[PDB]
Amino acid sequence: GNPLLVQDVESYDPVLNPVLNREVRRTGGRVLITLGDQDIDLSPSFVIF
Amino acid sequence: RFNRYPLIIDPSGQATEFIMNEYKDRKITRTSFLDDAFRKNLESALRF
Repeated sequence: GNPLLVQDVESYDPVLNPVLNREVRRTGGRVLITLGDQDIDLSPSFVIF
Repeated sequence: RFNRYPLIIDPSGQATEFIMNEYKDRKITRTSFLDDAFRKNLESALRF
């Protein structure tokens, strides 16, 4: 749940696509976003720049 | 107050009803050992 600031967008990493698209699963009370193969619980207090 | 995970023996089903009504604030998936959708449920519960 930390703010993230990543510079040098020109070498963009397309692993950030579900994060930017908010492709989120809400199974149960948890909040899930799947990047790559790992499934990561998504905290509400996350921002990226 | 268990340390090792319990094994409830209940022919009547009253213990099952009690534990479902008791741990209802959290999320319970009542699985079974012969259910095909058991390993996935166990892994989800273990992670969550």
